[PDB]
Amino acid sequence: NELPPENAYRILESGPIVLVSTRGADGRANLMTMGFHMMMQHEPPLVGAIIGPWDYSHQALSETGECVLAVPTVDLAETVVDIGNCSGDALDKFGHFGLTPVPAQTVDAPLVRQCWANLECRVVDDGWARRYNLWVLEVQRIWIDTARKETRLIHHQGDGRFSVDGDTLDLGERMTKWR
Amino acid sequence: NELPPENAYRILESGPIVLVSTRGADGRANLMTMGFHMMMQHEPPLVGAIIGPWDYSHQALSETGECVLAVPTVDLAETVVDIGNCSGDALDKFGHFGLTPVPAQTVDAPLVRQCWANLECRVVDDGWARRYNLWVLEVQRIWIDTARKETRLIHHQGDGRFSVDGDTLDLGERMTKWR
Ligand SMILES: Cc1cc2nc3c(=O)[nH]c(=O)nc-3n(C[C@H](O)[C@H](O)[C@H](O)COP(=O)(O)O)c2cc1C
Ligand SMILES: Cc1cc2nc3c(=O)[nH]c(=O)nc-3n(C[C@H](O)[C@H](O)[C@H](O)COP(=O)(O)O)c2cc1C
Ligand code: NA
Ligand code: NA
Repeated sequence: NELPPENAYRILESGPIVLVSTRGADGRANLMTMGFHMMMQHEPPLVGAIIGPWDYSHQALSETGECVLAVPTVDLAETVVDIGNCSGDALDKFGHFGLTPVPAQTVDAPLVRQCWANLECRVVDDGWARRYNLWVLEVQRIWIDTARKETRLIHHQGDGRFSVDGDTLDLGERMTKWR
Repeated sequence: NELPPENAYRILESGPIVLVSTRGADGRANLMTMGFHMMMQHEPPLVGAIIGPWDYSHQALSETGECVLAVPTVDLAETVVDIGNCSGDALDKFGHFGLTPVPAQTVDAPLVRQCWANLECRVVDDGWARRYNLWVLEVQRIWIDTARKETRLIHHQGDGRFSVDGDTLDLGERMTKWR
């Protein structure tokens, strides 16, 4: 199922841990794990992402200007941590971790089938990439696995500790300024 | 209880909704609600924050270069939403909502007694404030209410819907790259 990209805040504002899927100029796919990210703007949908030169993935991001933010659920927690503790420079992470790359619509980086949400992104502003390792991304497309049985997101609290989403609390009726 | 400011990630990486406390040049305290933020750097501890001109609080941020990020818990959810739907141009929100200002150590913006964590911040880089309403903050001090019984954080999913923290996973043993 597809969501309009303006819906990005509804997926990312809450600060889930995410995977960043890339594909190098060489055609090889990779994954890394990212907890330093923000929504920047609702419409157009802009995301701020920290991806530094300590990541092999930084090369593909730099060179190609594309990625997919693949949003995992609680059942993938060990895979997500492990992805964040090894490098794709010499390991096939999709293969190793039993994840399935799926073609994206607007980018050459793959979607991750096992992730509940996949947000196709382009690098729109690299102005602060050198300064802060900050990349401004615009969400192009959003794909949701609406059939998925487990849908709880997890959030990194540092040091490999994660909160698992529990109760949902809907205070929409109080959002009088934001209709 | 005080934490070294380098600990900021352990508070903010998970993407809790936060209150932004300011004090204007005229001496009036205020609060606003913010969901568009991220950690940018562990050490020195840098935070990226979206605070736009639609917020009265933008004036104090510009004019004083100081704030406190006050991190609420689930028991404050309605108040957090309400704070985000009115303006301090014409209201004393601390008084109106029954929150208590406490003097900070390094800034003139107050801490919020009822919030679990309070991170004193200075604006270090306003280079992208006009561009994106983005402010780079450096955490100066961290205070934690270590006695508080309710400590579950809430995460905004947009439109006044929040996830409430559930269980914590501790996968620290797997953080082999990040000791
Ligand atoms: C939970 C967690 C969060 C992470 N957050 C970030 C991040 O925000 N930015 C970043 O550049 N690296 C982050 N990392 C580190 C990268 O995921 C890690 O360096 C990874 O091994 C890079 O893979 P690569 O070399 O294949 O690109 C994180 C790791 C973990 C486990
Ligand atoms: C849950 C929620 C999240 C919000 N996130 C942001 C944000 O990230 N940045 C922002 O500038 N305003 C945000 N707002 C809007 C401000 O909180 C709102 O405009 C507030 O009335 C400003 O108060 P002030 O005029 O006293 O500064 C948010 C509001 C709510 C309720
Ligand atoms: Na292409
Ligand atoms: Na965030």
